[PDB]
Amino acid sequence: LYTPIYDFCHRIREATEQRKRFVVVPSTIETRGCARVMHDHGLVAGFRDFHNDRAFAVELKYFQGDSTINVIEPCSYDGRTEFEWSPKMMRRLLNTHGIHNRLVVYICRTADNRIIDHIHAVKENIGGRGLMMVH
Amino acid sequence: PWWNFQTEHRQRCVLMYGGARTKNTHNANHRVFIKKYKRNAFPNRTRHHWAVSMTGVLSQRPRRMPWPYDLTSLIFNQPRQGSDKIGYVVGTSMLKTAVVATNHMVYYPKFNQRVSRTKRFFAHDEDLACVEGDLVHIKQCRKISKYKHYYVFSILEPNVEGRERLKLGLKAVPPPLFGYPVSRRIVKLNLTSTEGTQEKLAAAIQEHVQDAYRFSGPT
Amino acid sequence: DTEQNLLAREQHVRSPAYRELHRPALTNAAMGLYGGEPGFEKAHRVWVDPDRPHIKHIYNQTALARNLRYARYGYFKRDMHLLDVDKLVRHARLLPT
Amino acid sequence: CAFGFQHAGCRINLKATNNPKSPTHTVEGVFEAVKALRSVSEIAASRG
Amino acid sequence: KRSQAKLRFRIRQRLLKFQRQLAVANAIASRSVLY
Amino acid sequence: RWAAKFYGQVTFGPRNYPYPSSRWLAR
RNA sequence: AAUUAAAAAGCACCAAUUUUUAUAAUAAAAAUAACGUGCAGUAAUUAAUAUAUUUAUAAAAAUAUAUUUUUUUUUUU
RNA sequence: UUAUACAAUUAUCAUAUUAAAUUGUUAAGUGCUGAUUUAACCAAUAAAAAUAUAAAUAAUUUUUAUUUGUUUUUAAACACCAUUAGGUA
Repeated sequence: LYTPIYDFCHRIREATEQRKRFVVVPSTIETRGCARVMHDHGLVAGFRDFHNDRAFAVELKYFQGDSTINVIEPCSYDGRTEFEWSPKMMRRLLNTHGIHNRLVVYICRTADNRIIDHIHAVKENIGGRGLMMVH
Repeated sequence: PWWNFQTEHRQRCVLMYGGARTKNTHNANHRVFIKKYKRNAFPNRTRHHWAVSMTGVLSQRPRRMPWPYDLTSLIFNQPRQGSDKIGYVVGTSMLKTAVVATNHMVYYPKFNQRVSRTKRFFAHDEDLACVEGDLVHIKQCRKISKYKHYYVFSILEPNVEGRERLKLGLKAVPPPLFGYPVSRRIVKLNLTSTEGTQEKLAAAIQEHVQDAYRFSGPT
Repeated sequence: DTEQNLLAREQHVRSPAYRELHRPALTNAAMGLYGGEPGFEKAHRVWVDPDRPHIKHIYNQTALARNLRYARYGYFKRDMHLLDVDKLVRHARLLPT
Repeated sequence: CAFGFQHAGCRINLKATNNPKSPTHTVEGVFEAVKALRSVSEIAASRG
Repeated sequence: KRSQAKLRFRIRQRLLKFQRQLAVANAIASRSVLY
Repeated sequence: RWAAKFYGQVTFGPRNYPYPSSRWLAR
């Protein structure tokens, strides 16, 4: 739609309600890294054609009727305005609402063009451009 | 505990003035605006003041601030802000003076976005080498004229088409057909003969007399 | 043969009706106050000759003083008895065949 | 307290309703929000 | 509060239908009829 | 239908009598 | 003797204001509120909405277009 | 403390969704293709710089629809208001 993170979240959010097995999402640098981080945390069952430089399929994960991915949202909620997260923002995202948050996964892209979640971002004291959240 | 910058600013104010600030500065006062002029007869031609206008250059809403992170800060290491600039030559109508349009960034934290504003500078070129269309790198210097405190340090990209048009005896850039108008009244172009200019003049003066009749209002 | 038409154009330019019709825009000090008075809060109607313009940049693209739409054919159909058809062919928009 | 949620926070906005002073709207909203809440064990079982 | 408003809606609907019938019987009682 | 014939016969004051105005009546 | 809240709406009356004037003299006198209705009906009368024009039944009426309203025995990329 | 204004209306800041469509006089069809009919010859028009992150990369233009003007043996007709004939369009 606007940015590939926005339609990458939009197609998964629309295909998890329709109870589909594979979602064809366009592969960019910031998209397949977010998908790999989602696969690491257990929100995605697998991938098809992951080495394709244009688009790849996400094999979704289901458990007892309902979907694993409940809420998936981009950081650019307008599709236009982007944000730069400080490491103070990453430590806020790790301890949000007074608890310790390994539940909701906030993903960012650092200055070294590596896509990491907020836990590894707090672990090595860096931030980045925030891409999306998913739980 | 780690104190913030407001503690250091309060310390500076205490060491300068002996005290930080006289309290009860808000006072919760109702600023009442009373009207004096008529409904559509405010004595101004552009901006008609009818509300309590806030005064302040950086203490107003929505809040702006300069954004120091741009192309110039990425390229040039500057001794101070505004020392080196990079822009485009837009006017060479004056001798030894290139008009350079440059850009800077101003940040809105409420909408969280930076926007590029444009500032025009007068720079100095002694040998008359700057043509309209050159990407130039200008630097601060002494006062040369009343509005010249910059000089063209380097021509980062010369306009080859402008120089080849100047070799042809033409202008460097063809002049624009649009620009600034002279009035809010729609400037109509007169297409009349040699003999039919008097009746066109009578129609124009009659239209001006009707616009003066608008002073009377009703009836 | 061209001296007659050139001298006629040069004498038409220096006529007082042409110089009165193509006067510049009246300033704010010439109209009156800072404003509030109807009819004198703006300038008056300015007429330009497209071949010998007394202003630079006849047209503009502003929000309120936008005048490119008023240069098209049809606004000069009001006065065709006084019209100059060579100036109509050279300077008009959306002329028919 | 009827659900046993002592460590919780709830905020209801009723301005987009036709009748914001209706008393069933607040209890209906709290029950619909608590019904849509997933536990930590359910999410951890869904993820593996 | 809307259920009492629907009851007022149906009673006003009943009297707006037979308004011309009831206006005569009040006018005979108030002795206002132009013969 | 015989009772509605006298509605044009009454005076304008006590004509619309359960309501103050005659504009919002059934026309 | 039926079904009916799925919100159709904000010439006069009511003092946010506004209008007029002084000719060798230069502002205090008069008038006017702003806004919406407004008895205009029937005949078991009467499709509605939007735009434009003309008539003092003007809160009305007429004319010229467009859109919608069909309850299944006509159509189905 | 809305940093959110539920729908439909009262009103102002206003891009006509286009190969199914628009225009055609010097090109076509033409009694104004829409009475029949979800389908209409030919001609012009479907895509064509970098960038998607880039912090406005774009323009200041047009009217296919409704009225109203523009000319007088200068529409024969058809339709409309004065009643059978004038004008009006």
